[PDB]
Amino acid sequence: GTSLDLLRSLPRVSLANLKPSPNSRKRERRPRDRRRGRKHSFRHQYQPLSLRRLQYLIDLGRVDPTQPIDLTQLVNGRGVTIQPLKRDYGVQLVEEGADTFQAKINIEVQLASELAIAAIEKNGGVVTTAFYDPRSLEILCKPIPFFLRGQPIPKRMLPPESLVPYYTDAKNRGYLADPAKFPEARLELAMKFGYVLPDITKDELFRMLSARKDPRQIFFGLAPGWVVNMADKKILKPTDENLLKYYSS
Amino acid sequence: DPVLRKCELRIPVHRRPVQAWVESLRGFEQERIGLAELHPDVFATAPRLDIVHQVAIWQRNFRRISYANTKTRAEVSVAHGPRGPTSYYYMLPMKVRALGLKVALTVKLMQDDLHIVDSLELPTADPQYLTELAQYRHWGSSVLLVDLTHEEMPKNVVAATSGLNSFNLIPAVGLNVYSMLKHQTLVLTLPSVAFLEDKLLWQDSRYTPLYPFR
Amino acid sequence: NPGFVESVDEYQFVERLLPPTKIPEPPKHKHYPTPSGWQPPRDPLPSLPYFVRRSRMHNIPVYKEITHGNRQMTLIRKVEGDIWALQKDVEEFLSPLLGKTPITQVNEVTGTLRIKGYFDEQLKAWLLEKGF
Amino acid sequence: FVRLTLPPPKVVDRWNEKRALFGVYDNIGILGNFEKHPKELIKGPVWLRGWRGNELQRCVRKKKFVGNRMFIEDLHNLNKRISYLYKHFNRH
Amino acid sequence: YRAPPPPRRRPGPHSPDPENLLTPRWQLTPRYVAKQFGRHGAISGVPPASLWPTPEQLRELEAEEQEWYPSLATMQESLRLQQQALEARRQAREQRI
Repeated sequence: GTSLDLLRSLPRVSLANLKPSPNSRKRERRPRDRRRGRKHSFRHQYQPLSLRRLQYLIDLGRVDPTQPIDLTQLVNGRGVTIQPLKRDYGVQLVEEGADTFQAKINIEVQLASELAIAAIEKNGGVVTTAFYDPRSLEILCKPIPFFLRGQPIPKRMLPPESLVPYYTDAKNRGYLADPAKFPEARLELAMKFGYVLPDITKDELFRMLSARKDPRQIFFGLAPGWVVNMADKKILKPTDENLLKYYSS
Repeated sequence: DPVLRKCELRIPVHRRPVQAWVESLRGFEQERIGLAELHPDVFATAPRLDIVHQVAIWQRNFRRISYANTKTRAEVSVAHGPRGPTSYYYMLPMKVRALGLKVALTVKLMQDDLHIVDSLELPTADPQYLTELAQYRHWGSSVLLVDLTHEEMPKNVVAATSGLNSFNLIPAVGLNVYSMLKHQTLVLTLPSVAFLEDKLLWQDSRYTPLYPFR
Repeated sequence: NPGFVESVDEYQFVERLLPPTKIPEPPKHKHYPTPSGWQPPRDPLPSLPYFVRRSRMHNIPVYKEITHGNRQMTLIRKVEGDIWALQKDVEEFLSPLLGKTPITQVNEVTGTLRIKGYFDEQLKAWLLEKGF
Repeated sequence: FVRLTLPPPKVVDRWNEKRALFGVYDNIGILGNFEKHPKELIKGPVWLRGWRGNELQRCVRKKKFVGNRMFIEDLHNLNKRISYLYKHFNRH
Repeated sequence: YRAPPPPRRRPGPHSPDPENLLTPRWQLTPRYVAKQFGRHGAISGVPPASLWPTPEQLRELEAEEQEWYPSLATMQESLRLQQQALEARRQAREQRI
């Protein structure tokens, strides 16, 4: 960098020496002289995520592979942009990267593609779908603010009757799906591609991957109706019997 | 016993570290007592003076408020007169402002106008000694003294600087481009440089804030 | 009678939810290139007069750009060292493929190079050959 | 016609405390961990601290901020001025 | 000269005086009190029990739950009825054509 050698020789700069960059400011016309003289809402706005991006996120180590994929973690990793003002209601998956994304991990997405589900399951990953209320999901993305408000964790909502069939569908692998069909369903997906189905139970971390929260439960770690001692870095659980009845209600 | 400092953050391998002479104010001849390393990405940035020019204009004009007003003919119980209080406040991107500050540090260092010191502590509080020391070390007519935090700044230095118009004592958080240009030479304590480096270095990998920093 | 019970054991979940503030450096991989296709800068780095640093996201600083709605362009940003040497090599590399000396604009102040047309793939591959 | 007398000599000190300390803490946000935004350091009319708008916007914001504390004469004058301003900008 | 001390925001909970007329109403609402608890937790001193709904609030909350939020069994019944209606419509279309 010979430019630095120029700087050392040159004299000390002063305030007056400052000069605007070339073409930074355009000229203007003034009237002093003759120059200027004379003269859809119902449909959920699902937000997609590319598997190639998922491979990019996984390959770059942006999201910990050991931890199961969590939408909140993706928000913490700035993977996708969700705006409550946009009234985003859903999150979905993408079939892109089907041939360049060879990895297995547990994940939960509001919406999943049938083709993508088998491919990740073929690698050995676990995919499920859960329903988050758009208002509740906004709280999920930003848990700290409601702690500042002092609000307690509410019970997770359930889908409207329009979307119940999708979540209840076994092939969709929703939390409302019948677990009894899953062993049969997984074989059918394996048969469709024809790949040898790897049993999840064989995995050493099977329990960690298969862990799922209650439908009422917003958070894997935290049960609904809980409170957090943010000041003391602790978790507070209600001890009132009526509160338990309220949660049951 | 030389005082040897190394950059806490990882310097790029392709960039060699920057170095400068550590000084002390305890004695007149205590010019050199140690050697310190400075991050090239902070103290060896490109000389982009237009950013510094842009920052200076923002600094002067973001506080500008004009209160001039006049009554037009309809408001009489001026064809083009001032119309009420007007403000010129605007915000430059904070990355550019951080970038501009980085450029300023290089200019002072490359121009031999920046003097790195271990601490500001002085044997005496006399303002004369500070002026006397500056003359011996060929410092500029205007010298800026910066400390890590306002609360802990030594009393002796405060008294010397308080009585000197051209020698101004400011905390680390109070540093700005305008003062550096206004003052011929800059005196920085070693802790201040590390504090400045952390914030300036932290500017990298700037996750767009999803919530207020507070 | 307090209505709450406080426990320190279960706070691990809360710690997990905390958001990170710094981009993590790429993890070491047993085999390169990574299955996605990303490969870190080749080691040892080239000893050329000009060094090209990667972007904050550890990606090659090449961006496809179009201006005026008709002029396709590609820009290199993180140019370090002798820009003239890089221009000569870039001109030499692109002259055969384009069929003539490329039309380029050099902004030395910003340390950036402007080239008409879209040639990121060839340049990106060529940069990998250099070891950047 | 022009003055026949000399103006008083004036000398201005550029290193006075006001000029010397001008601009200090302008980097409070970046250097203060962003606890205080630099906009918080703006001193001026309440309705335009950290905010900018055209003449019509400034007057309207002024009315809302201090409308309850404004004089009847001032409020009446402001309404009349606003009406003229509204017609000019929104129709011409 | 020596620069003045840097300006600092006052930390810790601040309790507005309820009697004062000037203090805005929204700063005296329970939501403000709940906000104080979140910022400083125990330092705020807000009773944790107050945070949960009161028994009168509890009764009100259940009313909306039944009124506005049906249970899974109710939807399952609605699906069965709608499926039966759809099946009848399909049969009517087939026989008609």
